[PDB]
Formats: sequence, C-alpha cells, structure tokens
Amino acid sequence: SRYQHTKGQIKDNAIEALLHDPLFRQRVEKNKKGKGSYMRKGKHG
Amino acid sequence: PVNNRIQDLTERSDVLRGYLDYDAKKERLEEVNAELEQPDVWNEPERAQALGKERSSLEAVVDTLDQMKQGLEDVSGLLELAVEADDEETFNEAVAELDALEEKLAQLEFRRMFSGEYDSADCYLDIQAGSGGTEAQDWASMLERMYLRWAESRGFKTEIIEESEGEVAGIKSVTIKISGDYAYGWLRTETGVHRLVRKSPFDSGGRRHTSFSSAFVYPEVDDDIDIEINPADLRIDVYRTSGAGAQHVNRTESAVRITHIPTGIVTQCQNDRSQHKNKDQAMKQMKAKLYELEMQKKNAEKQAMEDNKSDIGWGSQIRSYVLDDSRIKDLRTGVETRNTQAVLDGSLDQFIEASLKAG
RNA sequence: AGCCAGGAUGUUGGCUUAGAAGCAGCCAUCAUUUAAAGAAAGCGUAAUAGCUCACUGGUCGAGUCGGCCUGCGCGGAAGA
RNA sequence: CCCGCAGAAGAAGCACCGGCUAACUCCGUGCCAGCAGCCGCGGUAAUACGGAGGGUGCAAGCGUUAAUCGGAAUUACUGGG
RNA sequence: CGGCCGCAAGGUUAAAACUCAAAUGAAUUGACGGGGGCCCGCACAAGCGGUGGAGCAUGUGGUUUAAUUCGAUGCAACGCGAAGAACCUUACCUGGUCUUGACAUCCACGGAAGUUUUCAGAGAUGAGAAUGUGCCUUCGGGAACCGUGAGACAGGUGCUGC
RNA sequence: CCAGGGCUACACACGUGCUACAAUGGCGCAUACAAAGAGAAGCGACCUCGCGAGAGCAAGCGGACCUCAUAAAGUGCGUCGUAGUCCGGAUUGGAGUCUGCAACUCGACUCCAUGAAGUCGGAAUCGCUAGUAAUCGUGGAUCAGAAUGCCACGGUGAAUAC
RNA sequence: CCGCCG
RNA sequence: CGGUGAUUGGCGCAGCCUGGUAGCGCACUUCGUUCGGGACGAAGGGGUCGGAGGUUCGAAUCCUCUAUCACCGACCA
Repeated sequence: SRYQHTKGQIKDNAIEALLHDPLFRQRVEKNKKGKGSYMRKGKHG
Repeated sequence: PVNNRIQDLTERSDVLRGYLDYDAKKERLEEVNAELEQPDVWNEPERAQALGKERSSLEAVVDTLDQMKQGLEDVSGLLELAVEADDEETFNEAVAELDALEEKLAQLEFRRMFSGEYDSADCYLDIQAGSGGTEAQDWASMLERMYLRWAESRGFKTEIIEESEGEVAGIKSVTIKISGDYAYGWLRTETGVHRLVRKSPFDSGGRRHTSFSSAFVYPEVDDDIDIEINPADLRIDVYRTSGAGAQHVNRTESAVRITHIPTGIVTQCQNDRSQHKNKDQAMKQMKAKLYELEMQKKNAEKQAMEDNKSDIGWGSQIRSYVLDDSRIKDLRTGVETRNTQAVLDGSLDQFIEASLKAG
C-alpha cells in the first residue's frame, strides 16, 4: 500500500527526498543501564 | 587439477536456470508455437511479427541452456572416463568444448544484465547522509569508502567531483564519477537507502542508532544537440507596431510574429526600428522559448517518473547493514553475509550479482 | 521494332545460422547446363513464392541505333 | 397443561490473561508486522505483537462502538477555592 | 471577530476550532555555577632538562595489498595485548590435500608398540621394501599403542564484553 | 594438514623513543672506583688463530667460590681550533662472522669504503622538589637468533619553591 | 577584558 | 546598431596607463588549542592574466580581431 510522504510534489530525486522524510529519521534506542536509563516502573508489575 | 572449473561451471549453470524458470520457459514456448499451429496468423502482420520476435527469444534462451544441460555432463564425461586412459589428446579436445560453453554461459550472463537505454555507459554516484547528525554523516562516508574500494577493484576509475564534508566527521554528500565499461550495469542495483545499525562513538551516551543514507546511481548521456527547426514549420508575419512618438510607429511593418506550429507559441518583437533586427531578435527569442518547452518536456518527465519512486512504499530500504550484531541482509534478494568487515571495504559482488539475476 | 518461344542448376550463398533463395546491405560476382538465361535491372515477399526485362532461337524483311558540332523554334512564362 | 414412547440421545460459545483488573508459559517475528482505554509494548530470551498449550471472566450469549449519569468534592446548595 | 471608549497608540469585554498528557506550586537529595568562604596535590609560580624541527627505532591512523590477521583508539588507545612475527608462532593470503577428523570418549575388526631405508611430491601425503612380535591367560581374550569402518559427535582465535 | 607468502607493504599524518647538532667536546694512550642479577640441549676462563665479529682446544661451575665481566662517565697526557669541521653515523657498495633445516622477501653483528639531514628547533607542550632532575654505564625476562622497548641495579649529581 | 555550541 | 571599459587564484578585487618581478582578504591544506566542533594561533600551497594573432630580444600590460557582461546614445518628422 501507498505511503503519504512529507514533501509535496517531489521533483528531481526520487530517493533523496524520502531520506529527510520521517520514514527515514534516525531511530535511536534507549539504554538500560546507560546515560538515560531511569525506570520509575519497568515492563512488568 | 581442472575439476575446480568443472565444479564451478555446474553451480552457475543452474542459477541461470532457476532465476529464469528453465522448465517454465518451454511452457510459454509450447504456448507460442501452438498459436503458430494455426495457419491464419498471416492475416494480422502487426500481431504476426510480434509472435515470431518472441519465438526466437524463447528459442535461443532455452537452446543455450539445453546444450548446456548436456554440456556439463559430457565435457566432464570426456575426462572422467579417459582418466582411466590419462590421454593427452583428451585434454586438447575437452577444453575446446569447454570455452564454447563458457562463451555460451557468459553471453547468457551478459544477456539479462546487459540491459537497455545506455546501460553500459559511465556512471555517477550521488551519496547523501540525510538525517541524524554526525552518525548519518559517518555512514555516508563509509559507503563512499565501500564503493570506491569496490569499483576500483573491478577495473573502473573513480573521480570525486562534488563533495560536502561533515562539520566534525564524515561527509554530508559526495558525487563521484565512476567510469569504465558496463559501469552503470553493475551499479544500477545500488539506488536505495542503506540502513546502518551500530553504536556511535559520536553519541555521548553510547546508544544504538539506526541511520540511513542514499546512494543514487544514474548513468550519463548527452544533454542537448538542439538547433533551429526547419523554417517551414514556423510562420512569420509582420505588422505595424503599437505605440507612439510619431507615425514612424504607424507606417512601417517593423514588428514581427514568429509562430511555431508544431507547438503553437507566438514569439513577437517590436523592439527595433528595422524588421531585419526585429526578426533576428524574435528568432533568437523563440529558440530560447524552444529551450523552455524542451526543459518543461524533460522536467515533467522528471516529476512524473519519480512520483512513482516516491510512492513505492518504504523508499527502498535496500541492504540492512547491522554491524553491531555482525550480519548483513539484502532486502529485495535476501542474500545474507556474516562478514561485515569484508562487505565494508569492498567485496560487494555477492549482493550485486545476485540482484542482477532477479529482474 | 513487333509477334511466338526459353529466361536454366547445386544457390535454403554464408549472412545476424530471425530474416534477404536475385531482390536493404559486405564481398565475390565463379564454375556448371547451355542457343542462351544478371550466383539478378523493375514488380512482387517478413524472407521464399508469383509477374516481366536484360540476354538466346524462330518469324519477318529493309536500313537502323546512340553521341558530337551547329541554324531557327517550343515549354518554363502569374497583376492589378 | 397432563400421560405415554424411544434414545446421552438434537443443543457452548465469546472476551480476556504486563499494571489498573480476576487469569501464564513455550514458539514464531525483531521499533518490522502489529497492539492500545490510560501509562505505553515491539531494537533477538516480548507473561503487552502473532500462534499454541493452560487459565480467568460472562454464558445463549459475549465483545466493540455510540449515547447518559456515576466515580468527579472536576461548577462544590448539600459539598471547593 | 463584534461592540463600547480613544486624535492615535491602544484599552476594555471576550471566544472557538485545534493540540498536549500534562503544565504547575512549595520543599528534599545530588550535580553544576564566568556565586561565597576555607583547604590540598609539580596545579601554578621559582627553576632544571625535554617534546614539537633533524635522522633513525617502534606503535597507530590512512592508503596500498592476494593478504597487509584480530583486539586496544579522549584523559584512562598509539615501545599497548606481544616478557621478543625469517620457518614455527599464525589466527591472514594464494594454491595443494582431508573427512568421525589434528585433539576426546564408546563400540566392531585388524595389528605387539616400534626400529631400517627407497621412490614419487613443494610438502602434507601415496605406496613400498625391510626388521621386531613382548610383559598375563579366560586361552571366542588382555591392558599399552597403531590402522580401519559405523554413528553419537568432536572442532571453531566464528558472533555478541550491550 | 602442508609448502611458499603476508603480519616488515608506503604519496602520507600522529604518538612514544634513541642518536645528535659538539670544545663543560671528539679521538689516542695510560689509569681508579660499583651494585644487582643469570647460568646445565646453559655460562663459557686460560691458550692459539683472525684487523675484528668469531673459531679451535679444553679446565671450572647447577654456583658468596666457576664463567658471563675490562664498569662507563671520571682522572692523567697529547692533539683538534669553531669549521658542517678529526662534529654527526643516516644511507649505501664490497667482504664477512654466528644462530638456525633455512638469513631473498625479512636477522643481529664485524671489517673496509661511503659521509646524508642536522649549527639547539614555529604555534605549542611534557616530566621532576631530592640522592630527585640530569647524565653515565651494568644486569635480567621473553628468547636458537633478533631491542634504542620493558623491568631492575649501582656511578656522578644539581637548580629552585617568594 | 574575550568565553558560542553539543 | 557604435563606444566605453572591463575579464587577474575557488570567490570578491589590486598590479595593467609607465613592457623584464603577479599580490590582498576570504575559502582550502597541515599542525596547534578543546572532551569534540566553531572561533583563535602557527606553518604553507594555489593562477602563467577570456580565446586568437600581431609589435619587440621579451607581452598580464602595447595594437588588432572576436567571445561574454555592464553602462551610455538610438533623435526630428
């Protein structure tokens, strides 16, 4: 199925417009433990 | 001894068979000649020459492989039965049947990955980092080292043209020209988004990132050989100019209208006193207006063709590069490698050659 | 010049083994059967067919065929 | 409505199972496919996805959606600042 | 926005769509401050001799490579893992070989273990030709070692120090 | 599993070192004073040969005794006369020694010849307050061989801290 | 005195 | 259309009239400084002067031709 992208009416490049689109934003994950790992309640209980 | 080519010619003979549906090409061929069993195909020659064009393609594809089917067995069978004799004339006749098969194989190698619209011409990579900060830019330059250590290893020449370096590390963009023979044929399966998962030395937390980078391969071509049209296709009238100052504006036919009937755009000029200068200005003015109708002919194709690439879905995430878990997985062809430090810094022919056989 | 005849063969000539058997083109442009018949000048075919012409006999019965140097002419030649 | 006839014979589903909120493990998949009322799950050892076994709830019904009041002392006269 | 007021600036009255799952108040423990006070270490100051320039030695990045194995990479990686790479080491590369295997256990068969040399090959290996045939007797056998076949399996300096 | 190759590649960039750029120095002769370690397929006297690295021979010692092993800076005497020079010891040609199956890739050392950059080093930057810095040599581990590295030992011996 | 960013 | 005056490093401009030797800032490269980037500092490197031909022993300069850009004039019926 289709994808409703950000950049309305992409002209030239058909692949370097989507690279800035939030489909290809940088997925950064969370640490544990690690500079930024506070729980407050974890996955269970 | 010579069993290493005998074992090598077998493995690359059936991958051509599997990635063409070797049994099912004769299936279509037996449907082709079934319509040729009817005598009355000759009443429609627009349909008739279409069928015989498809026939010789379906014939010559399977006939290269059906003679290969006996060819793998007997050339081995010439030597594996006369290793009992160990005869030296047998080695002379075995290699004569061999390189013929190796020619039939390699011309069927270069048959499908040939292929179409100046596919053999020289190339341009245009790699970008996109989004993510430094880590996306450090991965845009690892792709730069990866292809420059690949495309130099197969006999091409690298020419860095435009380049945008990072503020701290890596590059923002690079645009190389990679020239050789069949350059674009090896690089047309690279236009996509290369996904990198690792842990940044540039992140302060040492967290795990998932960066993306484009690598847009496009082939070169000549842009414009564009001149004046045939003057029969343009209509030139003259008339009295509209203005004031004297009746000099209203006595002489000093204006000009050049009308281009294959398009229908009307270039006019009233700028000068003399018709010969107005006609000379309006002729050059219309060749500029024939540039723009040919730019807008190109630019509308550039928008319409890549409203399709935009709407493919998932924007071609081709080849996950997951370095922290030490694997790598191509996406449209599914070939997987466990060597990450070999695919980085060269050795991309597991991924390219397996994706030139698939469509 | 007419009119009556033949206008042969391996020659599916390789060729790109998709075609060109003379017929879009590279060569070669042979030898054979021949009184002759281009390993083809038009037609005709995707390519082979099919229809003619070069060339060859019969017929007929006296002049004929293409160039050169020139004299006078014709077309080209439509305005209020 | 009553008597007689035969034959266990014709008759059990739907939701849920991380916390709230009763009820858990294995397998598949790997920020994908998906879930979701809120907080949020999924980045390779997911009680949260999907399936399986087990269990809990209601039961000829069981859930979702919508609407209303309740919880809400969250327009408070009762009953706030 | 509309009204009223104003010469104007604008005041006053005063929404909704939409969006977020919080925004906020006081106080606690830290950390930080180009806030304060006190105090110490070659920290500065006072000195001495270096490094940076030169040549080489060694390690690293890059580049090259068939391979230039892998790990270490602010301080706290870079004469580090290596208290020592000609072969070996050695994990890498090119080619030549092998599959219950170089090393381990179990089963069935052979053979005492070993010692002497030839030939082919770069060697691994591929055959030989020679020699020896013992310690305990169920005397279909031991134990030690070697060869072979069959499957459990061995093997991995392969991956993840997240 | 094996043979050859690579880890020693080299337009380059950085780190840590050693050697220097000299006269408080170089060379030549003579001469004084150490500590700590190691040694058995090991350390290897005396003697003889070789200019030398080394070889031959053959004692001693698993050692407070035998060997490695003459300590070097120092001091005496002579010359050099401030020049890229009698400084520097890079690179290289030739001839060798030893280890090892093997020294081409790629070992150390000796002899003869060669005689490079370097005349105290930009911005910058490091170590040290006492037997320390600095300088001078010695021994060990790893190891057949192969250190300027590491780890230890003693010689001389400061300057400065308001 | 100058002293911006993550 | 003529006439005027330019083209010099990646860019923006000096030197060109007066013939023999090309700079300035910024950007680039290496180093330093910082945990890192910018800023700062220290070293550097880069052009044969729009193309083509003349004059001279010699042309970025002096003439002539184009090529491009900019400014000005293109009036009277």
